[PDB]
Amino acid sequence: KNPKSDKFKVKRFHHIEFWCGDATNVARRFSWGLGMRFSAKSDLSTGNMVHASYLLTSGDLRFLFTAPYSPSLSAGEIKPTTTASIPSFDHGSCRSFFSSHGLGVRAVAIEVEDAESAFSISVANGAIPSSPPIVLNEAVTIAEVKLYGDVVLRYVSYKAEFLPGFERVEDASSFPLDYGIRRLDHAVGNVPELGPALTYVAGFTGFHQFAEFSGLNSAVLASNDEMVLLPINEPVHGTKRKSQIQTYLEHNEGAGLQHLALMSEDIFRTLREMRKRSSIGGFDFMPSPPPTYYQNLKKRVGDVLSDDQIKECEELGILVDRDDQGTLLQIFTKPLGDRPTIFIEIIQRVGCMMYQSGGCGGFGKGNFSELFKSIEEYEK
Amino acid sequence: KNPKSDKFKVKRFHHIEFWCGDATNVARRFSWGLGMRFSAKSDLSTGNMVHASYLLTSGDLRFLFTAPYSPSLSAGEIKPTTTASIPSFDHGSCRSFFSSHGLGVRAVAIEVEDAESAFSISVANGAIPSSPPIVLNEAVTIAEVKLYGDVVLRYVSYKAEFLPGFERVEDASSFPLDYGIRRLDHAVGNVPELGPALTYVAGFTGFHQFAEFSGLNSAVLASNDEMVLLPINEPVHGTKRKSQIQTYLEHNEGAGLQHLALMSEDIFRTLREMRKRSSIGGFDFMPSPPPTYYQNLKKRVGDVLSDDQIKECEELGILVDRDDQGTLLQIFTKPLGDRPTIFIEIIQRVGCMMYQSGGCGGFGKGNFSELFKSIEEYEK
Ligand SMILES: Cc1c(C(=O)C2=C(O)CCCC2=O)ccc2c1c(=O)n(Cc1ccccc1)c(=O)n2C
Ligand SMILES: Cc1c(C(=O)C2=C(O)CCCC2=O)ccc2c1c(=O)n(Cc1ccccc1)c(=O)n2C
Ligand SMILES: [Co+2]
Ligand SMILES: [Co+2]
Repeated sequence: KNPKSDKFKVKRFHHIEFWCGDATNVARRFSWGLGMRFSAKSDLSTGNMVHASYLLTSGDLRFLFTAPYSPSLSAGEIKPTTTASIPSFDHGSCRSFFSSHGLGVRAVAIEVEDAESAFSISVANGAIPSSPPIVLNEAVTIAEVKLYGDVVLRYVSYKAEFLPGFERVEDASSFPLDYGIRRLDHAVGNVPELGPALTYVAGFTGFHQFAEFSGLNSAVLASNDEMVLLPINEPVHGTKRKSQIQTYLEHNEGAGLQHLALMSEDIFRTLREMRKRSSIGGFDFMPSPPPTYYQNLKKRVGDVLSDDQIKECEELGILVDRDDQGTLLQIFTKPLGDRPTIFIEIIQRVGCMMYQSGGCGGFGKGNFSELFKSIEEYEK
Repeated sequence: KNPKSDKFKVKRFHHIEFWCGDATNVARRFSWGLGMRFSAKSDLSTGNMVHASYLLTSGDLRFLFTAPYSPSLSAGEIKPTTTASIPSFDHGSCRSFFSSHGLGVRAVAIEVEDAESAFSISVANGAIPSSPPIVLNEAVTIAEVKLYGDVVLRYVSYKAEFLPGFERVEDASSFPLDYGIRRLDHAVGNVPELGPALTYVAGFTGFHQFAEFSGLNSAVLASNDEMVLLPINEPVHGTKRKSQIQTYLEHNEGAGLQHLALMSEDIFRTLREMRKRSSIGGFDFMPSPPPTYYQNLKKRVGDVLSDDQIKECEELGILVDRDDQGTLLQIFTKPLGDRPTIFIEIIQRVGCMMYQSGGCGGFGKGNFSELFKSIEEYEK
């Protein structure tokens, strides 16, 4: 069931902003490891004495990497005469963020029709304001409320090139890499208590629980057309294996986002390209499933994927789940940085054509039991 | 003239340690951009709850990348029961360093016969102690004194695998990249006043001024066999163009190291490999000289390099200087990180065979006037 209770008009995921201490080095690692292009910058070259910001794009996916300069560069400035292109930025908050959390996402941004309305309605509905609505160059409105931990939900709205004050990267500095990734599918937070976190963010968005049929307990909030998908996990204590959610909270110094799931139009090409670059600057992937997993996949998705295709999934380590309505292909990278905190999921969904409806196939929770049982079988 | 006034027995450059906020991402960018191998680690996987440290190697060159974890991970520890593998490390100093300076080198390490002697003699001769001598696993001794800014000179000495507590990276995680780079040639500091900085570090090392035949004023300190080369610059104010030294001090928040010069056994192969990767995660190079430069190189090094070779230098943008005793091939990357601070120089030296004697060819100071005049000619 979908009550379509969105309290304001939301469109799509717009961009993800990482806060780091050196934007250049994270951005170039990410661009090579993921096949994202260098498309827009805001930094000293563009008259910004406050922060360094570099945008990577693959299809509709927008990764923003931001780090502070020395405050001495902008010490004469005040907020009305700032040279920062993102007005919510703050040296102290950014430096506090990176040194408390290590590398991670500071903002999950969604495009809305009216970011000032979206902010007002949100705050009026219990959201903790983080940055008030600012109109950039009479063209773009930007507002931030608190989401969880030190992560903020960022509303952007356009009257009619990323943001005012970003210049387009000169073609000789922009190499057209592409491994297949096309858009952000979902962004997942880890919190210590799911209940209050659910009722807080559902309370100011009007997002509804998405029907989702060892480790955690979770639930997924979804906008009206279920294209903005915001899962949230909490740990399940007292087990035998320590919950990854609890390890996350311990190493992250509290609540934050666990993973970004990126949609590829061809998860097979994507993972071939990403695996080729794993050990030369790219990303590592979590260990593969035991062949007992793939020896049981023919019994479950043999109607969706052929024998050659299922064997292909065995090569790249791709996991496969399926809904009552769709099939899901997924795989998890190792953590993106020093700490065992944030990671990336590559996915592709099969089915639910009307366009594809959001969340087709679910989120892979079955692959936990498919993995445990598959481990037992291989042990033999 | 070489008085050989070293006050203790120094061997070679041993390693360079970068302090950052995320070691993983800087290390992987550096390894791809420079062709260095992932050879040793100390981190959570190795029982180190204090800091994450990853060593990259190309020939004899050792780049160490270190970042702090959350202090909460090691809050029960005291200095005698620490799990840090580098005992001089300090969460507060590291976080203060990265947030004051951005990405940069924290330590220039040199191997000595006796690091405890080297420390004692040094401090007794005016060096400001930074970390006292610690004997690691009855095998390695490590000591630090202050060099300039927040950069420390690091003495290491071996009785007879990098340091105790680093494990060797498993071969499947270690891809044998190599673009030709073989050793560190020199490490250069920018300070606000050369005089006091020279007399301070020459005072506790006994290093002598190396005979070196617009922008800065510099001088080079050298050990007995002139293989540990420590140039130092200060700005030349009141000019027309703002000194790069002064820009460095402004954006770095004070004194620090300006550049690392890495020796390649084949600067032509190195720069082809590095340029191939510039726009896909590697390093950019400073803009090339006007062809008027290369149209005048035949008049100067036509005895050392052939017509095909000089044209090759024109392709990769390599500059060429020469001593009274040797020839120098060199080129400068763009800054390694967000700030216009530290950068890397690739070099190869021709001549002075006895082995090659250190510093053969000088350091390229002529290429300033060769560049200005070459610009004037091309302007025409
Ligand atoms: C992250 C994730 C998801 C899913 O994406 C997420 C929630 O599960 C549910 C709510 C939102 C939804 O998006 C699904 C399956 C997963 C993983 C995952 O990280 N791993 C790695 C791992 C295995 C053992 C120990 C530690 C880690 C898996 O094996 N499976 C099977
Ligand atoms: C760094 C360096 C060196 C040399 O290595 C260093 C000192 O000069 C002297 C002491 C130690 C010695 O190692 C030599 C030549 C250089 C550069 C250099 O960075 N550039 C870039 C640039 C050009 C215009 C404006 C800003 C930067 C050059 O053009 N030339 C020619
Ligand atoms: Co997911
Ligand atoms: Co140099």
